[PDB]
Amino acid sequence: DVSFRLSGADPSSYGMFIKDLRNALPHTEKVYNIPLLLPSVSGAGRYLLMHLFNYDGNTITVAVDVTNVYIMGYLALTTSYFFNEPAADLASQYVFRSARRKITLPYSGNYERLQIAAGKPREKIPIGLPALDTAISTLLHYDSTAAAGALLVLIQTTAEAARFKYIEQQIQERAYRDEVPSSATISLENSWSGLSKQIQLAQGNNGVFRTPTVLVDSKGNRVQITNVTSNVVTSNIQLLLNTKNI
Ligand SMILES: *[C@@H]1O[C@H](CO)[C@@H](O[C@@H]2O[C@H](CO)[C@@H](O)[C@H](O)[C@H]2NC(C)=O)[C@H](O)[C@H]1NC(C)=O
Ligand SMILES: OC[C@H]1O[C@H](O[C@H]2[C@H](O)[C@@H](O)[C@@H](O)O[C@@H]2CO)[C@H](O)[C@@H](O)[C@@H]1O
Repeated sequence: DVSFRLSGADPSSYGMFIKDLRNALPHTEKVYNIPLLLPSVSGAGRYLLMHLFNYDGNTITVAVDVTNVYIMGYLALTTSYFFNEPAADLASQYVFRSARRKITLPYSGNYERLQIAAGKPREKIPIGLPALDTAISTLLHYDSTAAAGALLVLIQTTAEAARFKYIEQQIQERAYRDEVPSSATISLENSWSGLSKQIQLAQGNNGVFRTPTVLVDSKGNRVQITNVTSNVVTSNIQLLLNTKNI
């Protein structure tokens, strides 16, 4: 398991959490020095439990699929909650079985579906450590509309930060003040699967992407990523989605 406590949290402690999260994901291979997530894992070992505590010390446990860093569901007190999707229903066979009741959320874990449930796109939802505190608090008691926004915050401040050093740094900058994600942040989230695939295809193509990936940079300028010498590959991305899952 991995844990993170919002009480006393600072950029350093958050960074240790994201480091713990990355280190909890198994891999047998690195591709261009980036850990390659496994094609699959059988049984309960597929799921990592993240223990998150809000500033008041209240907690939720979030189940994460270690092959793709997808959040499946979470436990709040004696109630478990899962996305309305086959992969999450499968997870519910392994985690939080001792919950007194299980609620299936009225949406899948998809960014488009969550944004629809929340009533707003990611572009408009502030993220940061305070936002994460709020998200944990929101999830403690069922409210599906509020939860959709909370989950948009949670996915970005945990999974996405684990996947991209730039996102981790963006959250550290928001340790004491929330701010909506940069367009670069949204671009990277949207491109993780694409990037993971192209980095793997580069292996037998002399480091060259079979298909360029279009990204928005820090200055808000759209760039083409064509090979593994790009900063996005050498510094930023931290985990690769296995092509067997793409
Ligand atoms: C590999 O990717 C790098 C980008 O990081 C490409 O280099 C850039 O391309 C042009 C000049 O060729 C310039 O606009 C950029 O300033 C370059 N940046 C750097 C860091 O050199 C490079 O062209 C790509 N190589 C291949 C084989 O396509
Ligand atoms: O967990 C956040 C993650 O959600 C998305 O993945 C979904 C996917 O759409 C479903 O097919 C299934 O695998 O469940 C996942 C949700 O748990 C995206 O990958 C992305 O929006 C985001 O990182």
